[PDB]
Amino acid sequence: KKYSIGLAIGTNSVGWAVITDEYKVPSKKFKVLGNTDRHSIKKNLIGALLFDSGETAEATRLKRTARRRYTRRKNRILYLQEIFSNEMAKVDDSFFHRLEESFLVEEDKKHERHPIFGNIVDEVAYHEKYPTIYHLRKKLVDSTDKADLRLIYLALAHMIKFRGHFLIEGDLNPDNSDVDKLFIQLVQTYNQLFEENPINASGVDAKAILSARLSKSRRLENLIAQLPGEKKNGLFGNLIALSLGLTPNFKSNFDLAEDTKLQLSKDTYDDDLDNLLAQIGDQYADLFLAAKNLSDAILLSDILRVNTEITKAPLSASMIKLYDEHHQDLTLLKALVRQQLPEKYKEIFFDQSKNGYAGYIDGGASQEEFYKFIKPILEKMDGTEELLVKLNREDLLRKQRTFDNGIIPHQIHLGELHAILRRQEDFYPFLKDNREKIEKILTFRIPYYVGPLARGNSRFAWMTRKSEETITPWNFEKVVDKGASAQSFIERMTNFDKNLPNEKVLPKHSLLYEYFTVYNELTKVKYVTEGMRKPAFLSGDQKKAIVDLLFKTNRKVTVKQLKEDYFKKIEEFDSVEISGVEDRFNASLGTYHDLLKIIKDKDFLDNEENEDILEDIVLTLTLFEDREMIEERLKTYAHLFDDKVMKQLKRRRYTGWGRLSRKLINGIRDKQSGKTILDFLKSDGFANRNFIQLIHDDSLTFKEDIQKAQVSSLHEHIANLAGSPAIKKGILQTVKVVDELVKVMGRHKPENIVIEMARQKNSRERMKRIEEGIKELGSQILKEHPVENTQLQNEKLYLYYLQNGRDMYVDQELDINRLSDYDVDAIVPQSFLKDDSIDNKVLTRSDKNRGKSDNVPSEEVVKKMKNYWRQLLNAKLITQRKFDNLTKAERGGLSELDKAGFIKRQLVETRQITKHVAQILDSRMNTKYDENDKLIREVKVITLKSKLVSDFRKDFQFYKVREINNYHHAHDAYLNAVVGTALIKKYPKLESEFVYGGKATAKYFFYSNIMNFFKTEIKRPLIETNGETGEIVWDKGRDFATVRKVLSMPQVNIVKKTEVQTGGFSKESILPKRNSDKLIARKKDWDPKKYGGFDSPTVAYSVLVVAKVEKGKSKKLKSVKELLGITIMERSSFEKNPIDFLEAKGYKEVKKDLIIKLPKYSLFELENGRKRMLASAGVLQKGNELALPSKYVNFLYLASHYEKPEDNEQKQLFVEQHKHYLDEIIEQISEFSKRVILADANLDKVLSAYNKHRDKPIREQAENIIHLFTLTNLGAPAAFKYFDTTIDRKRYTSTKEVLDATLIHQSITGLYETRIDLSQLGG
RNA sequence: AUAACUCAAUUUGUAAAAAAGUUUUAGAGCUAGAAAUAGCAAGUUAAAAUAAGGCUAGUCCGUUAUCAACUUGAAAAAGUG
DNA sequence: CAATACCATTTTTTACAAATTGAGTTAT
DNA sequence: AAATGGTATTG
Repeated sequence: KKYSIGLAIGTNSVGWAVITDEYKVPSKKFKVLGNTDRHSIKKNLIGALLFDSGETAEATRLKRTARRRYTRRKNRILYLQEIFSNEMAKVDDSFFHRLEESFLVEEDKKHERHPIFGNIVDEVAYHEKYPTIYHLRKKLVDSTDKADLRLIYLALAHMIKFRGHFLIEGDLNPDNSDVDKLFIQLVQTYNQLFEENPINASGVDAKAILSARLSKSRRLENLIAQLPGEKKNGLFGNLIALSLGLTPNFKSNFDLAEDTKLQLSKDTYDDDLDNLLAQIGDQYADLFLAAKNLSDAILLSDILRVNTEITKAPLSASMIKLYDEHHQDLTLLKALVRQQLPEKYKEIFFDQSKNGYAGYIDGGASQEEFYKFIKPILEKMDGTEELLVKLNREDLLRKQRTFDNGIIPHQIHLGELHAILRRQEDFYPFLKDNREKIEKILTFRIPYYVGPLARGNSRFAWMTRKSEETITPWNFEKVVDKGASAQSFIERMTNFDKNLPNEKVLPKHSLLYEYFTVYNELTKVKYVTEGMRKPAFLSGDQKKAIVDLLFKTNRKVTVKQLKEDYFKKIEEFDSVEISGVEDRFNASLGTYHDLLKIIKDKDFLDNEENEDILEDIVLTLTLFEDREMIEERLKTYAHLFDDKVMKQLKRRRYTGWGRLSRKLINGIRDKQSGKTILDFLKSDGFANRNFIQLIHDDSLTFKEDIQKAQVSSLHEHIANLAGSPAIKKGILQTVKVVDELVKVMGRHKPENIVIEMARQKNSRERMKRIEEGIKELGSQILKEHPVENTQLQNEKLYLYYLQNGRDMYVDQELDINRLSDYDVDAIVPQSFLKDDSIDNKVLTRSDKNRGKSDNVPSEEVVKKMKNYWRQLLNAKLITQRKFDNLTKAERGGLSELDKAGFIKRQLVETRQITKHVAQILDSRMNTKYDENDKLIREVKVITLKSKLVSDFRKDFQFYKVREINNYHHAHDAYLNAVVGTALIKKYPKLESEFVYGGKATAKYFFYSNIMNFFKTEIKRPLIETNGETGEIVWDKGRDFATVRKVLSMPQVNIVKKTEVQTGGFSKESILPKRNSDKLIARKKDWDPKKYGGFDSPTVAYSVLVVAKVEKGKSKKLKSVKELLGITIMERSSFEKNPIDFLEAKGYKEVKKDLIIKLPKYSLFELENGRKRMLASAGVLQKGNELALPSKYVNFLYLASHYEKPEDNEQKQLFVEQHKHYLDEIIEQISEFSKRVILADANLDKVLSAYNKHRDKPIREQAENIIHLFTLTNLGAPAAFKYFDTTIDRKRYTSTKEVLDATLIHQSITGLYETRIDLSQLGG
């Protein structure tokens, strides 16, 4: 009867195995359904499910969000055309019709092909008069002359259409009138205070140097160069840093506590300056007044590059300069190339294919790809003197529309938009009467806290309407309830009190929430002086004066402060030792301080009779981020407060939510005492009970009242876990294999389920962290050893850069060409912890400079190096986590208790996800209750870490070569079943730690050697028993034997999950027109032979048609049987009317009741047990698994790594003994590949390659056999090298063979099969 | 194994915005030549599209999750060896 | 037909909630 | 960011 289940949960596989008492995996006979002459079959009960990874929702979200951007922009232009409609009709009554149809070829147009003026003469004139839209924008803001309404419309729409960013708050004037003189206010203002060291400002080029071709950061160097006697990381260089945008550590300058860096563009600034002027005197905020005064003019000096005075359109103006420069520079290049390099000319100005000018303009070639091409050419030429300097500044042959217009803020565009409207309203009454409407089209933007402006049909939407009626930029305030919405943007995402679940958690920053937080910490602090028997609790009256005096005076109260400023100065205990708070209090009344600073009244804060209000001010400050919406919900408390203080309060924003409600903390009462949880926290006699205590104390009513308030699908339940969708698929799927396994085993539940789980992109992150770290350190190491951002994947190199080219342990400089000669020491060593992240890795010359292997780095090191570790800590070149580990010896080091914990954790799974799995399964298997009404545990769910079985394999030579076939997942699921059951059969003490439901040295010893009852020598006999019960746990002579024979089994149930494909319709590339029945219409009317489209759709699923097709002039019907791929785009109509779809496709008399859905991976058996999986309507995949014998597996293992004590003779010799296992392994690929692969050319190439490399080492030949298994791997064909010969993939490019094959429909285990012969369907 | 707090790092989900890219058209190409073709002149800008589309008609929705077969269900999901 | 080869939309900002891992304090 | 099905070209 009795059996167990093993599972191995991955992202692309669940391995499963069924085992019985003797660790044997049984075999059974299962029915075989459908129409073959096979009615049944034998199956070993070991297998795996394979699947393509499930995916994150992000891609889908990003496309959705852009979709909405598109439909909104379209409506901006529509809002504008509607305003223009009635007056544009009088000037030219088809203008908007022939913008709408500009894209159509001349023969699909209703109107004249010339869009603006609807005739050629006037259109040619327009373009030579205004080469760029920028020429026209400028003209229309500067000229006073009445303008063509069409030329007005075009300037407004292009400002409204490409309208720049919403990242600066509020209004904006261009003042670059005095970058010369705004700077020269700063130097007399600083030269008034620092009269000792007066900066020699002759104002030599303040205008130029800040605001030059090259960067901001660089240009500071170039000003402090033309000022003599001045550190650039010094007070005048610090002010100028800020004036640009860079942040300086500013600490040095004034002798202060912490690194103090501002950016004058952050909103954080207003307040942050005053944090510093509180130190140095409000008598030097005129050094940060003359700072903004130049910071204004310089903000925009990278875009705008025209002295504004001479234009109100400095953006369009600059653009015109880029053009004019582009014209003058090009005409020069065209002279030079023709006097100096005539041969090349053609290539550079005609041949698009190459990245010359033609390639830049009419080819597909980047501003960058261009520059690269012609740097070679420009300098093999004595004329490019001033023209090559332009290339390096990136100022050469610039377009106006480019990657770097990212920076233009919407206010700039609004500047010119507003200007034009001021001009032409003087002549167009409707522009006067709609100036504000039109501007609101450019300006309005739905708030992130409002989301889609839906009406009952967006599962994304939360917005409320004060009124049903259409929302427009102009009626949004009056129709959207912005507060209701601003609130539910948050409330729909925030927790309910897990204890009182109809209650919403308080703001993290609520005054009440912070009170609860200290009293909980403070209630379990205890103290001692001499003359006291025991240490006592703090009392009620004691906690109050500590709260009243220290907590409401300092943000942080340090333990020093509690000792000195309390026990000495009130309690008169000159020496007091205290337990429960270790350096400073975790808890703090941060909100009491932030408020009393701004509100300025302790008598109001401390007054209990106005609590509800203060709780509604912090709720208003936490919910909302829109300083305006705050003000509106804060205005009702304007009687109670000073006007100067709403100024402060409105800005006092807060962020974060608690885990507990007001009702719990301070509403709900103990029946007896009538006292709230916070009441007990404030005073609880001599018991001083915690939060967690009061909640579990049967003498109190909290325990049962929480029991009262507590309340009550699978598919749903799994998708609500916190893990990667990729793991959440493996999760669901395993539950489904376990449900099927329980059925094959006759509804009988298992004795046990043993689960276990596994553990350019990160090349930009690293270089971005490397730059910012050194840029912060001010190190010249990237000047001295420049690096792309793709070699920093070499962990030795990356660590070298993350350590500023220094040894992490000794304070030597690290030679960057001797990383070969150097070591990567784990901080917490490998012995204790399996972390391979950079958080535990450290590059040193030798690893022995940490000191002793058997602990954290020496105290020696920790005190010598610490200073430099914090340099890297501030730099973000290490984490607080890394830094804490590195230093641990100074806080005692790795305690024998820590060490045990680290070897226990090598064996017991912590991961919260794997626990949920174990729980899901436990709660799913164990559903019955006994007479007394307690849950009967039929099934035991045992959680193992991978390391156990990985060891076990390495320890009794059950080696896995992952690349041989998909069997290893099933193998691990078996080994997890046996090692699982065997471990709790020997040690029922360990069900505590694996089943769901001097002290350190011993524990440590036990765990280190736990798995020894499998070994014979460390002494121990063949037969192993439980001491107490005397069960059998391992017939060591006979039981490994059964493991061998299970792993040697060739018939393992592999199943690839068949999957209807979903996602994007096709490749996204909008291809040019060609005559080709592959191009796909981007819109109904856009015939792609004229307009281009898409070429490369995804088949959602293939379908088997048996029908007839017309043939010849005659239309004489002929019978067809083939696959038609149904495209993702086609699918919904195919499904709507299966016939009318296929009939419209060509097919006739389509036999409706023979159509078969064949999603991707649908499996087919041909001849010789050769099988193929569908990849598409036209492409097959390798369907067979190659079942290499055990003996060859292990030989390939040991061979591949000869880099492996006295056992390395016996293991290393086996290899040289069985050199002829190679020929025998090659022959076994050949028999296989000849029978099922059918790649005649590729087998010939591997055969030759092999025979050609036979005089090479046994190691080098095993590394490369291990490559050949790609030839034979289940799945899509793929390339691989045998040594230096590549064998490109032999693909399956027709599905015709499967139409007469056997379709095999598999259950999820693959044990239940329906088999269809397609030879019996085709008429 | 669990709770609250503190700090750091991570991952998941949502909303609002921006800049390019690509596509067709418009920006009279000239001269010599029967033509092939040659010489030359030009180039930087715009419009419109950006999943086909869909009804629920919103400034909404349209790429995630879920899916052997048979029987039963709109479905979810149950039954079946 | 087979062998062969080339191709795949990209970047950027702001606002927010949750869970999880792991170094601490207090506990059931 | 591969990997692998769409696509075209060619032998």
